[PDB]
Amino acid sequence: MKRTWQPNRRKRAKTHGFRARMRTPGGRKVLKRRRQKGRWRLTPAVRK
Amino acid sequence: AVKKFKPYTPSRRFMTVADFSEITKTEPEKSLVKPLKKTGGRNNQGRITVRFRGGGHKRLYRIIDFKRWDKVGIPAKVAAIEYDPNRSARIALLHYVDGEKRYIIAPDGLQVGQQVVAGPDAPIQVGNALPLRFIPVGTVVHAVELEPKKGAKLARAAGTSAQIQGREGDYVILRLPSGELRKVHGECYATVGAVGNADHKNIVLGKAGRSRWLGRRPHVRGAAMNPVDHPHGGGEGRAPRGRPPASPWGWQTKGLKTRKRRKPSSRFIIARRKK
RNA sequence: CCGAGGGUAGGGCCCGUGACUGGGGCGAAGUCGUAACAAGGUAGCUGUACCGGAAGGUGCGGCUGGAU
RNA sequence: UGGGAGAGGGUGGUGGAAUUCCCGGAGUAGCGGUGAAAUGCGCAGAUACCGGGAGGAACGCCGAUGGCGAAGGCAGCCACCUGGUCCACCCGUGACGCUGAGGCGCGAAAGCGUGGGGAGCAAACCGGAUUAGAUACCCGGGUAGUCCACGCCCUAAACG
RNA sequence: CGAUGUCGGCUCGUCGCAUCCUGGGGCUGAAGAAGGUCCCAAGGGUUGGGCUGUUCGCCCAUUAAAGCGGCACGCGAGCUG
RNA sequence: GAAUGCCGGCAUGAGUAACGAUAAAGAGGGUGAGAAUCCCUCUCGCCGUAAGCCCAAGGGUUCCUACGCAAUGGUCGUCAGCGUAGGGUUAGGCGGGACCUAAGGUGAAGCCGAAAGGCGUAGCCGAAGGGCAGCCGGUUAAUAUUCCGGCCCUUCCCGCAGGUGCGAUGGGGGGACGCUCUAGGCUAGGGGGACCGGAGCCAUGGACGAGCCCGGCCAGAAGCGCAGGGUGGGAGGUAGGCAAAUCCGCCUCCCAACAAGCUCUGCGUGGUGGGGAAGCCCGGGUGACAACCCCCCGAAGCCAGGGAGCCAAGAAAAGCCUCUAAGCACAACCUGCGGGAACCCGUACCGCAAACCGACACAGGUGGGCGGGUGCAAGAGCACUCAGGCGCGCGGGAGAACCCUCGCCAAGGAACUCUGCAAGUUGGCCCCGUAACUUCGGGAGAAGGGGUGCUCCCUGGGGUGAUGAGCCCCGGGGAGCCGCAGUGAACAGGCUCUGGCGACUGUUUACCAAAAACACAGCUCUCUGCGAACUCGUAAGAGGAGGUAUAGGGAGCGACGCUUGCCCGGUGCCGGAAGGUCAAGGGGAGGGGUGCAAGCCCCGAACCGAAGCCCCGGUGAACGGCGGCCGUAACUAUAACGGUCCUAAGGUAGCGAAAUUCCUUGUCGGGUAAGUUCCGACCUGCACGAAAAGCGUAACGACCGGAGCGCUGUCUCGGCGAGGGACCCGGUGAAAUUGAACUGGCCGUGAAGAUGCGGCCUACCCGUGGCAGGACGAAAAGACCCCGUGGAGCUUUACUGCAGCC
RNA sequence: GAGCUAGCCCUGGCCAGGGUGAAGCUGGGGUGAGACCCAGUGGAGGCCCGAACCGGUGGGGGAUGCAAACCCCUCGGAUGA
Ligand SMILES: [Mg+2]
Ligand SMILES: [Mg+2]
Ligand SMILES: [Mg+2]
Ligand SMILES: [Mg+2]
Ligand SMILES: [Mg+2]
Ligand SMILES: [Mg+2]
Ligand SMILES: [Mg+2]
Ligand SMILES: [Mg+2]
Ligand SMILES: [Mg+2]
Ligand SMILES: [Mg+2]
Ligand SMILES: [Mg+2]
Ligand SMILES: [Mg+2]
Ligand SMILES: [Mg+2]
Ligand SMILES: [Mg+2]
Ligand SMILES: [Mg+2]
Ligand SMILES: [Mg+2]
Ligand SMILES: [Mg+2]
Ligand SMILES: [Mg+2]
Ligand SMILES: [Mg+2]
Ligand SMILES: [Mg+2]
Ligand SMILES: [Mg+2]
Ligand SMILES: [Mg+2]
Ligand SMILES: [Mg+2]
Ligand SMILES: [Mg+2]
Ligand SMILES: [Mg+2]
Ligand SMILES: [Mg+2]
Ligand SMILES: [Mg+2]
Ligand SMILES: [Mg+2]
Ligand SMILES: [Mg+2]
Ligand SMILES: [Mg+2]
Ligand SMILES: [Mg+2]
Ligand SMILES: [Mg+2]
Ligand SMILES: [Mg+2]
Ligand SMILES: [Mg+2]
Ligand SMILES: [Mg+2]
Ligand SMILES: [Mg+2]
Ligand SMILES: [Mg+2]
Ligand SMILES: [Mg+2]
Ligand SMILES: [Mg+2]
Ligand SMILES: [Mg+2]
Ligand SMILES: [Mg+2]
Ligand SMILES: [Mg+2]
Ligand SMILES: [Mg+2]
Ligand SMILES: [Mg+2]
Ligand SMILES: [Mg+2]
Ligand SMILES: [Mg+2]
Ligand SMILES: [Mg+2]
Ligand SMILES: [Mg+2]
Ligand SMILES: [Mg+2]
Ligand SMILES: [Mg+2]
Ligand SMILES: [Mg+2]
Ligand SMILES: [Mg+2]
Ligand SMILES: [Mg+2]
Ligand SMILES: [Mg+2]
Ligand SMILES: [Mg+2]
Ligand SMILES: [Mg+2]
Ligand SMILES: [Mg+2]
Ligand SMILES: [Mg+2]
Ligand SMILES: [Mg+2]
Ligand SMILES: [Mg+2]
Ligand SMILES: [Mg+2]
Ligand SMILES: [Mg+2]
Ligand SMILES: [Mg+2]
Ligand SMILES: [Mg+2]
Ligand SMILES: [Mg+2]
Ligand SMILES: [Mg+2]
Ligand SMILES: [Mg+2]
Ligand SMILES: [Mg+2]
Ligand SMILES: [Mg+2]
Ligand SMILES: [Mg+2]
Ligand SMILES: [Mg+2]
Ligand SMILES: [Mg+2]
Ligand SMILES: [Mg+2]
Ligand SMILES: [Mg+2]
Ligand SMILES: [Mg+2]
Ligand SMILES: [Mg+2]
Ligand SMILES: [Mg+2]
Ligand SMILES: [Mg+2]
Ligand SMILES: [Mg+2]
Ligand SMILES: [Mg+2]
Ligand SMILES: [Mg+2]
Ligand SMILES: [Mg+2]
Ligand SMILES: [Mg+2]
Ligand SMILES: [Mg+2]
Ligand SMILES: [Mg+2]
Ligand SMILES: [Mg+2]
Ligand SMILES: [Mg+2]
Ligand SMILES: [Mg+2]
Ligand SMILES: [Mg+2]
Ligand SMILES: [Mg+2]
Ligand SMILES: [Mg+2]
Ligand SMILES: [Mg+2]
Ligand SMILES: [Mg+2]
Ligand SMILES: [Mg+2]
Ligand SMILES: [Mg+2]
Ligand SMILES: [Mg+2]
Ligand SMILES: [Mg+2]
Ligand SMILES: [Mg+2]
Ligand SMILES: [Mg+2]
Ligand SMILES: [Mg+2]
Ligand SMILES: [Mg+2]
Ligand SMILES: [Mg+2]
Ligand SMILES: [Mg+2]
Ligand SMILES: [Mg+2]
Ligand SMILES: [Mg+2]
Ligand SMILES: [Mg+2]
Ligand SMILES: [Mg+2]
Ligand SMILES: [Mg+2]
Ligand SMILES: [Mg+2]
Ligand SMILES: [Mg+2]
Ligand SMILES: [Mg+2]
Ligand SMILES: [Mg+2]
Ligand SMILES: [Mg+2]
Ligand SMILES: [Mg+2]
Ligand SMILES: [Mg+2]
Ligand SMILES: [Mg+2]
Ligand SMILES: [Mg+2]
Ligand SMILES: [Mg+2]
Ligand SMILES: [Mg+2]
Ligand SMILES: [Mg+2]
Ligand SMILES: [Mg+2]
Ligand SMILES: [Mg+2]
Ligand SMILES: [Mg+2]
Ligand SMILES: [Mg+2]
Ligand SMILES: [Mg+2]
Ligand SMILES: [Mg+2]
Ligand SMILES: [Mg+2]
Ligand SMILES: [Mg+2]
Ligand SMILES: [Mg+2]
Ligand SMILES: [Mg+2]
Ligand SMILES: [Mg+2]
Ligand SMILES: [Mg+2]
Ligand SMILES: [Mg+2]
Ligand SMILES: [Mg+2]
Ligand SMILES: [Mg+2]
Ligand SMILES: [Mg+2]
Ligand SMILES: [Mg+2]
Ligand SMILES: [Mg+2]
Ligand SMILES: [Mg+2]
Ligand SMILES: [Mg+2]
Ligand SMILES: [Mg+2]
Ligand SMILES: [Mg+2]
Ligand SMILES: [Mg+2]
Ligand SMILES: [Mg+2]
Ligand SMILES: [Mg+2]
Ligand SMILES: [Mg+2]
Ligand SMILES: [Mg+2]
Ligand SMILES: [Mg+2]
Ligand SMILES: [Mg+2]
Ligand SMILES: [Mg+2]
Ligand SMILES: [Mg+2]
Ligand SMILES: [Mg+2]
Ligand SMILES: [Mg+2]
Ligand SMILES: [Mg+2]
Ligand SMILES: [Mg+2]
Ligand SMILES: [Mg+2]
Ligand SMILES: [Mg+2]
Ligand SMILES: [Mg+2]
Ligand SMILES: [Mg+2]
Ligand SMILES: [Mg+2]
Ligand SMILES: [Mg+2]
Ligand SMILES: [Mg+2]
Ligand SMILES: [Mg+2]
Ligand SMILES: [Mg+2]
Ligand SMILES: [Mg+2]
Ligand SMILES: [Mg+2]
Ligand SMILES: [Mg+2]
Ligand SMILES: [Mg+2]
Ligand SMILES: [Mg+2]
Ligand SMILES: [Mg+2]
Ligand SMILES: [Mg+2]
Ligand SMILES: [Mg+2]
Ligand SMILES: [Mg+2]
Ligand SMILES: [Mg+2]
Ligand SMILES: [Mg+2]
Ligand SMILES: [Mg+2]
Ligand SMILES: [Mg+2]
Ligand SMILES: [Mg+2]
Ligand SMILES: [Mg+2]
Ligand SMILES: [Mg+2]
Ligand SMILES: [Mg+2]
Ligand SMILES: [Mg+2]
Ligand SMILES: [Mg+2]
Ligand SMILES: [Mg+2]
Ligand SMILES: [Mg+2]
Ligand SMILES: [Mg+2]
Ligand SMILES: [Mg+2]
Ligand SMILES: [Mg+2]
Ligand SMILES: [Mg+2]
Ligand SMILES: [Mg+2]
Ligand SMILES: [Mg+2]
Ligand SMILES: [Mg+2]
Ligand SMILES: [Mg+2]
Ligand SMILES: [Mg+2]
Ligand SMILES: [Mg+2]
Ligand SMILES: [Mg+2]
Ligand SMILES: [Mg+2]
Ligand SMILES: [Mg+2]
Ligand SMILES: [Mg+2]
Ligand SMILES: [Mg+2]
Ligand SMILES: [Mg+2]
Ligand SMILES: [Mg+2]
Ligand SMILES: [Mg+2]
Ligand SMILES: [Mg+2]
Ligand SMILES: [Mg+2]
Ligand SMILES: [Mg+2]
Ligand SMILES: [Mg+2]
Ligand SMILES: [Mg+2]
Ligand SMILES: [Mg+2]
Ligand SMILES: [Mg+2]
Ligand SMILES: [Mg+2]
Ligand SMILES: [Mg+2]
Ligand SMILES: [Mg+2]
Ligand SMILES: [Mg+2]
Ligand SMILES: [Mg+2]
Ligand SMILES: [Mg+2]
Ligand SMILES: [Mg+2]
Ligand SMILES: [Mg+2]
Ligand SMILES: [Mg+2]
Ligand SMILES: [Mg+2]
Ligand SMILES: [Mg+2]
Ligand SMILES: [Mg+2]
Ligand SMILES: [Mg+2]
Ligand SMILES: [Mg+2]
Ligand SMILES: [Mg+2]
Ligand SMILES: [Mg+2]
Ligand SMILES: [Mg+2]
Ligand SMILES: [Mg+2]
Ligand SMILES: [Mg+2]
Ligand SMILES: [Mg+2]
Ligand SMILES: [Mg+2]
Ligand SMILES: [Mg+2]
Ligand SMILES: [Mg+2]
Ligand SMILES: [Mg+2]
Ligand SMILES: [Mg+2]
Ligand SMILES: [Mg+2]
Ligand SMILES: [Mg+2]
Ligand SMILES: [Mg+2]
Ligand SMILES: [Mg+2]
Ligand SMILES: [Mg+2]
Ligand SMILES: [Mg+2]
Ligand SMILES: [Mg+2]
Ligand SMILES: [Mg+2]
Ligand SMILES: [Mg+2]
Ligand SMILES: [Mg+2]
Ligand SMILES: [Mg+2]
Ligand SMILES: [Mg+2]
Ligand SMILES: [Mg+2]
Ligand SMILES: [Mg+2]
Ligand SMILES: [Mg+2]
Ligand SMILES: [Mg+2]
Ligand SMILES: [Mg+2]
Ligand SMILES: [Mg+2]
Ligand SMILES: [Mg+2]
Ligand SMILES: [Mg+2]
Ligand SMILES: [Mg+2]
Ligand SMILES: [Mg+2]
Ligand SMILES: [Mg+2]
Ligand SMILES: [Mg+2]
Ligand SMILES: [Mg+2]
Ligand SMILES: [Mg+2]
Ligand SMILES: [Mg+2]
Ligand SMILES: [Mg+2]
Ligand SMILES: [Mg+2]
Ligand SMILES: [Mg+2]
């Protein structure tokens, strides 16, 4: 049956992407946290 | 004269349609239409704020002239009478001798070919618009402004009309479609005659489908819900109201008056509606 | 081939009968009231409608085949 | 051909009196109702009186033992559309007539459907009386309906 | 109660005997035939169907008879539901 | 040493289950250390509205080649989507961008919010919508509308020539639109040809033939031809299209008008460039100087912005054209021609799947296009089959029980069971024929029945031609032939009578309920006069609605028919300028603290002072409610009638043992041999009843009852057969569970059901296939039940607040 | 977090084939004119049968699954809410 993950590159970048995160106070707190933790990727990889 | 159907389906048995006899032109003036942006009953937050709306036929908005005092003295020929999906009245295409074209709501008895005009000096004839103070006491009227130059607000629905009952200084007394008696400023414009398509109210939708075509989604009873949802929700099996009949939001819905008490227009309303 | 008739199926008419039910006629030695005949104690009768334990009442309109 | 009378019919308009209600004024202790009462209304200002307004229905006098229509039935006044009918002339047609099973149309009131309208009145209904009782008569309320449009219903002491 | 799945049916039995039938007896208000009542006896047998979830029960047609109980009201790591 | 402890390791179950669709395999040859599994050939099977082909997502080198086989691959592996390495993706014209706008998002101005931030006309961003110039063929191991070849085209720049009042982000036109049905002419695609081209074949009894088999086209500028789309022309007036306007709009006049003309598209032809089969020869050569023609069928595609009908009335903006404004009129623009210029990103490969989503090379899920042929009435259905692709990554035997899926069955025919559950029956088309009832549509495919293949003869209309032959389509009438059987296979309703509920088509608990539940047209109450009421938001702002009482919100009821009674004392709501009560505030009689004092400070009565409540009234399709006792009639029985207690008032019409009835399987009637169910009745209705509607109702229902016919392995009552497993051999090899075990019966005992205690009985050691009675077997710290001053959802005239309103 | 699911908004796309045969229109009949009747034409509909497609009715299988909802048979809708 139809499962939950239905990959869509525009949807991914537009929802979790760097510019989405920077636009919002919560989103910037995510980036700060992920940079402080030392994450190698701040934002989901998506191919464009 | 509403049109009936033979019962060749369970729904055609009751369905009735308007006869569309007054309609002379089946395409709108391209320069007088603009897209009607459908809301689904959602506001700018994206929230439903009027339930059960959406999914109706696509519609173009016809720009309607609700001023008229806009072109005083300039006669216009009634070019056509057309269907407007956005209102119950029919609409009439005016060709001003100006070359300007506009729509008005079609009055009862308006004939294509006839001439209409707006202004204090207009003849008292169906389709003409005048300030209320120059319209003879007793004549029935429509598309009435509520305040001068703010545009026609009153008696616009199919078949409706207001009647001039008398004059009192700067104001004139109207009987509104609702039977409410009200002072309206004399400089307010109105159009003589009643709104056309009076048979509108005799239409029988006939089937659920027809409501959907109109953008009305199914309405679900409070009694059909659960207590999280509604005052009437819950109960084992069917249940009576079990409290004063209430809205989804808890206010009472049988008789509870809701017009604001200290409203400034109360000074202008002579007698509340009938029936 | 046709064919008495037999068989399958489906209709039409008529008769008898049926738990129960509707009113009707007769009976009369009962109960309730007394609607009509007198102006019958609300003049009567009437088509219709609604109503009442009952006869009946009332509305609307009609007739005189109504006493004074 | 020339005239006449008429609430004959249909449609659109329009007038006045009265009832009710609403507004303003003025005023006070009752009003209403009946055989007599009571319910009811009224000091939260009724009734009676004056001015203003809204609205529906019916048309006083004329009016008659009257007129018109096939019957049902038709009554303020104006206009338009339209039927029947009588008279005089004795001009035209030349028996073209009478009736009429079926058919078709019309058909008071009540009633029905859809929509309007709703003042007064008033089935049902509620209350007061009356009465032995009173699901009545009388009284105070009161919804259909009574009115308009369209469609049905097709009855009658539809009687001379 | 860190679980012993609860009615009824089906399947499969097995046991008790306070015995429904068949076998053996005594008494009889046992003439015979047929019964009644008690005693011995558990080897075998103890039907099909209508109703109802039913167990039970009532009914139809038979029968030598159409027994009653126990086995976690036997049997859901066997089925049904 | 225990915490169903934590981490790790390793056991048991066990050589056990399983190895992932029952589309299927066999042999020969090759390679190699090794071969059922890799390559090649032949044979066999399976898909073929796909299990083939192309595109978009998504994936991201999985593509190609060489070399490999430890691991990955459910076995094997020499193979591979695996390891290593090298190679491979070529664009002005395809897609997206340097164009447009849609929802929406952002947001100059502007508005709002403690902060963060929320809005917001314009503008901007935003596509799979609009717009825009490339087709055919060849080539690589691997890309190709991209490279090449042929023939076409677009924009930009510059120049030349001719032409013109040129010029725009401004005005206007246009772009520009639905659903259903549909005409004409075409193309795609397909069938046939006794005609054209072709390697060859004559078998096994016959055929050297009008034989078999194969193929018989593709792209193409200008021109031309056919079919269509689009558009009237001239003048005069002009006050409107936020300036201007010669444009557009409006008015008038004059020619024109199912015409033409002008224009644009489609199809045909077209210089030219290509392609080109079977067969047997080793992807390539030959076939071949290939031929390339006629007829028929024919779209849902094209002409297209075509036509008609209908109501629910069907985007925008740019490109484009026209108009003018500043300007500028040596410019500028337009037309033609010529030369130059023409950027960025994508392009491999998988793509209904072993490369995407499902932890797996997972029987699941995934949008668009092509999807041949024959026959079956049609069709994308069904059967077979083309092209193309596959045999599903463990096999080999055996021929038990039992399981699955399947086939048949004597006699019976629902006796099965909760229930005909399941499975039979029926089954397409043509014809005949068809009841109650009905809202006149229907019910209806009612029911029921007849026909159905093939051969010959005669004949009727239509399409394409030409009016004819041919082809193709739709018929009719005779006479015959064969079989058990002619929709001969495959796909394809069992039916009837009668109740309950819901009017109906719809909707629902994704993953235990599809229903009688929700919705629904429709009915009624009620609110709302517009800056509406109501909803979301602190607000601004939005929805409502660019709507206006024939409208919008809320509530109940639920097509339709016939109806919807009585009670307004309580609660609700509505009305009531009286009166009672009533907070802050006003008021300040009187009293107090303090000071030598003027003074300062405090308390405080009458009185005035809202909504709310009280109080008066209205109101039921507002919340709701709708009795009891005694007595009475020519036999009994009953009680029309009378009396009395109580109430706000005492259940009307209709219905009733009911989706409601406890007693209950009520009683009676029907059906049955027999009927706790069913249907019809009765009425002492435990405990119906009128919009939480009452009683009915044609049609409808994968709803729930009852009956009958047909037919059956449901059953009496079981038998046999098939395949996939189970079993055996080779390969690979889990799991929950497990205190340890050397783990028998009975009668007892024992914390009350003992392999483990006592007594007795029985018992050589170890497995394999089977069965489930026990191990109070496994699983899940019982979900019932209680307990905890544990939690959470819900309610209200519980308490206390808060929003909101007054 | 609405790449699952629910609703709405914008823009596209899809629905083989067959059946029934509403209004309207034409002709005929009918009438004073009408209503209306008959025939042909027509092609309506939350119409009918049935694929794709959307579902998920009953049974069977599956139950350490092919699968944390699947498989077979059967069955609902299929121009419309
Ligand atoms: Mg998706
Ligand atoms: Mg992904
Ligand atoms: Mg994307
Ligand atoms: Mg995308
Ligand atoms: Mg997206
Ligand atoms: Mg982003
Ligand atoms: Mg990481
Ligand atoms: Mg790093
Ligand atoms: Mg992140
Ligand atoms: Mg009309
Ligand atoms: Mg009709
Ligand atoms: Mg109708
Ligand atoms: Mg019709
Ligand atoms: Mg119907
Ligand atoms: Mg119409
Ligand atoms: Mg009209
Ligand atoms: Mg249109
Ligand atoms: Mg526009
Ligand atoms: Mg708009
Ligand atoms: Mg809008
Ligand atoms: Mg927004
Ligand atoms: Mg938002
Ligand atoms: Mg709402
Ligand atoms: Mg809504
Ligand atoms: Mg309109
Ligand atoms: Mg209308
Ligand atoms: Mg209606
Ligand atoms: Mg609409
Ligand atoms: Mg609605
Ligand atoms: Mg509802
Ligand atoms: Mg519920
Ligand atoms: Mg919630
Ligand atoms: Mg609540
Ligand atoms: Mg409730
Ligand atoms: Mg309840
Ligand atoms: Mg409930
Ligand atoms: Mg209940
Ligand atoms: Mg409920
Ligand atoms: Mg309920
Ligand atoms: Mg319910
Ligand atoms: Mg209630
Ligand atoms: Mg309740
Ligand atoms: Mg209650
Ligand atoms: Mg409120
Ligand atoms: Mg105002
Ligand atoms: Mg015989
Ligand atoms: Mg009398
Ligand atoms: Mg008397
Ligand atoms: Mg009398
Ligand atoms: Mg009565
Ligand atoms: Mg009585
Ligand atoms: Mg009475
Ligand atoms: Mg009379
Ligand atoms: Mg008189
Ligand atoms: Mg007279
Ligand atoms: Mg003469
Ligand atoms: Mg009459
Ligand atoms: Mg009447
Ligand atoms: Mg009234
Ligand atoms: Mg009495
Ligand atoms: Mg009534
Ligand atoms: Mg009525
Ligand atoms: Mg326990
Ligand atoms: Mg345990
Ligand atoms: Mg356990
Ligand atoms: Mg004897
Ligand atoms: Mg003895
Ligand atoms: Mg024995
Ligand atoms: Mg024994
Ligand atoms: Mg029994
Ligand atoms: Mg019993
Ligand atoms: Mg009994
Ligand atoms: Mg015997
Ligand atoms: Mg026992
Ligand atoms: Mg017991
Ligand atoms: Mg017991
Ligand atoms: Mg037991
Ligand atoms: Mg037992
Ligand atoms: Mg048991
Ligand atoms: Mg079980
Ligand atoms: Mg059991
Ligand atoms: Mg067990
Ligand atoms: Mg067991
Ligand atoms: Mg067990
Ligand atoms: Mg069972
Ligand atoms: Mg159960
Ligand atoms: Mg310890
Ligand atoms: Mg453990
Ligand atoms: Mg453990
Ligand atoms: Mg542990
Ligand atoms: Mg651990
Ligand atoms: Mg070990
Ligand atoms: Mg084992
Ligand atoms: Mg091998
Ligand atoms: Mg090997
Ligand atoms: Mg090979
Ligand atoms: Mg095949
Ligand atoms: Mg095929
Ligand atoms: Mg991946
Ligand atoms: Mg490649
Ligand atoms: Mg590679
Ligand atoms: Mg390997
Ligand atoms: Mg290996
Ligand atoms: Mg190896
Ligand atoms: Mg491996
Ligand atoms: Mg694997
Ligand atoms: Mg090797
Ligand atoms: Mg591989
Ligand atoms: Mg290489
Ligand atoms: Mg190129
Ligand atoms: Mg550029
Ligand atoms: Mg853009
Ligand atoms: Mg685009
Ligand atoms: Mg392009
Ligand atoms: Mg080209
Ligand atoms: Mg390549
Ligand atoms: Mg448009
Ligand atoms: Mg469009
Ligand atoms: Mg449609
Ligand atoms: Mg055509
Ligand atoms: Mg072509
Ligand atoms: Mg063909
Ligand atoms: Mg030979
Ligand atoms: Mg042509
Ligand atoms: Mg001008
Ligand atoms: Mg070749
Ligand atoms: Mg050659
Ligand atoms: Mg040659
Ligand atoms: Mg089509
Ligand atoms: Mg409409
Ligand atoms: Mg726009
Ligand atoms: Mg200048
Ligand atoms: Mg030019
Ligand atoms: Mg660039
Ligand atoms: Mg490529
Ligand atoms: Mg698939
Ligand atoms: Mg996942
Ligand atoms: Mg595999
Ligand atoms: Mg797969
Ligand atoms: Mg093809
Ligand atoms: Mg077939
Ligand atoms: Mg077929
Ligand atoms: Mg099929
Ligand atoms: Mg083939
Ligand atoms: Mg295989
Ligand atoms: Mg074996
Ligand atoms: Mg199979
Ligand atoms: Mg048999
Ligand atoms: Mg039978
Ligand atoms: Mg039989
Ligand atoms: Mg049954
Ligand atoms: Mg079949
Ligand atoms: Mg019948
Ligand atoms: Mg009929
Ligand atoms: Mg029907
Ligand atoms: Mg048949
Ligand atoms: Mg039937
Ligand atoms: Mg044959
Ligand atoms: Mg056969
Ligand atoms: Mg098949
Ligand atoms: Mg069928
Ligand atoms: Mg059956
Ligand atoms: Mg029946
Ligand atoms: Mg019902
Ligand atoms: Mg239903
Ligand atoms: Mg339902
Ligand atoms: Mg109904
Ligand atoms: Mg309904
Ligand atoms: Mg329904
Ligand atoms: Mg449907
Ligand atoms: Mg659930
Ligand atoms: Mg469910
Ligand atoms: Mg769940
Ligand atoms: Mg669930
Ligand atoms: Mg289920
Ligand atoms: Mg369900
Ligand atoms: Mg269903
Ligand atoms: Mg529901
Ligand atoms: Mg419902
Ligand atoms: Mg109703
Ligand atoms: Mg709020
Ligand atoms: Mg706003
Ligand atoms: Mg708004
Ligand atoms: Mg708006
Ligand atoms: Mg509105
Ligand atoms: Mg409902
Ligand atoms: Mg009826
Ligand atoms: Mg009350
Ligand atoms: Mg009250
Ligand atoms: Mg009272
Ligand atoms: Mg209460
Ligand atoms: Mg009040
Ligand atoms: Mg006073
Ligand atoms: Mg003082
Ligand atoms: Mg002192
Ligand atoms: Mg007060
Ligand atoms: Mg009422
Ligand atoms: Mg009460
Ligand atoms: Mg109530
Ligand atoms: Mg007596
Ligand atoms: Mg009762
Ligand atoms: Mg009553
Ligand atoms: Mg009963
Ligand atoms: Mg009942
Ligand atoms: Mg009950
Ligand atoms: Mg009880
Ligand atoms: Mg009972
Ligand atoms: Mg019982
Ligand atoms: Mg019984
Ligand atoms: Mg039963
Ligand atoms: Mg039952
Ligand atoms: Mg009884
Ligand atoms: Mg309710
Ligand atoms: Mg109910
Ligand atoms: Mg009720
Ligand atoms: Mg009923
Ligand atoms: Mg249904
Ligand atoms: Mg159903
Ligand atoms: Mg069997
Ligand atoms: Mg066999
Ligand atoms: Mg076998
Ligand atoms: Mg086998
Ligand atoms: Mg076998
Ligand atoms: Mg062996
Ligand atoms: Mg040991
Ligand atoms: Mg023990
Ligand atoms: Mg023991
Ligand atoms: Mg032992
Ligand atoms: Mg020991
Ligand atoms: Mg011991
Ligand atoms: Mg021992
Ligand atoms: Mg022993
Ligand atoms: Mg066991
Ligand atoms: Mg044990
Ligand atoms: Mg056990
Ligand atoms: Mg056990
Ligand atoms: Mg468990
Ligand atoms: Mg638990
Ligand atoms: Mg725990
Ligand atoms: Mg526990
Ligand atoms: Mg517990
Ligand atoms: Mg639970
Ligand atoms: Mg307990
Ligand atoms: Mg406590
Ligand atoms: Mg405690
Ligand atoms: Mg709590
Ligand atoms: Mg669209
Ligand atoms: Mg679309
Ligand atoms: Mg379809
Ligand atoms: Mg036809
Ligand atoms: Mg037409
Ligand atoms: Mg349909
Ligand atoms: Mg259909
Ligand atoms: Mg259908
Ligand atoms: Mg299923
Ligand atoms: Mg089945
Ligand atoms: Mg089976
Ligand atoms: Mg499962
Ligand atoms: Mg399946
Ligand atoms: Mg299946
Ligand atoms: Mg089917
Ligand atoms: Mg269907
Ligand atoms: Mg279809
Ligand atoms: Mg449908
Ligand atoms: Mg639609």
